Amino acid sequence: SQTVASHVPFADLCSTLERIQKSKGRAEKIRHFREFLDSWRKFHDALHKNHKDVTDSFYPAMRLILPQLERERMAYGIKETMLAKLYIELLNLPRDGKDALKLLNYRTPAGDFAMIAYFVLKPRCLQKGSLTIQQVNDLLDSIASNNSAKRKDLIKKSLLQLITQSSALEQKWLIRMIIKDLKLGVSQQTIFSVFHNDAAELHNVTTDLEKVCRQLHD
Repeated sequence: SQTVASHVPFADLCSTLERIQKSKGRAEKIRHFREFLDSWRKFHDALHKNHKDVTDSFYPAMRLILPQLERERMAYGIKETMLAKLYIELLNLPRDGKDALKLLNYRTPAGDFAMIAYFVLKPRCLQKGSLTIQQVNDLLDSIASNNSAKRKDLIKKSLLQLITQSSALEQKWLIRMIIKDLKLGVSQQTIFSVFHNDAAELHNVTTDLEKVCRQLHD
């Protein structure tokens, strides 16, 4: 294809986020996030060596890592109650049953909704993962668009297209990307710091003495 995100599976990002949040202390979280950046540039290089000059923009992933900074999309219009209904009827859950009961309780304490839905969604599985980062971004684009058109029908439709092709883990992190709080235990400007420091460290500014002369002279 034409972008790196079209080839990176959403399961890679969800994996990185899962071990980031599971990691204690910042060293490990930064280390996993950096593992994801290195995997990203690795995909870029593989695509180049298969004669696919793609862009290496990290924005398709950064918009999912920092959803509260999402600004090209509009509001999804998805509240936690909506997803509660969606998952009750999707898995044919009995109303007033144990799992649905847990789903309707709106405890806002890091035991958020996404962990509840993931707890119910771990026993009953799904065909692992099949979507890439770009396809997830396209479906979220569609949810924000349908919401901008005041079309809850199509919001539930696109959301179901996301859910039926995402593993339980992928849905756990998808919910957090919709609600716009990932609970990673790492700060936004820490992610920005590692993102800039990575590129800066790996850049190796090759000394160019003539260039340097023209620089200090002006």
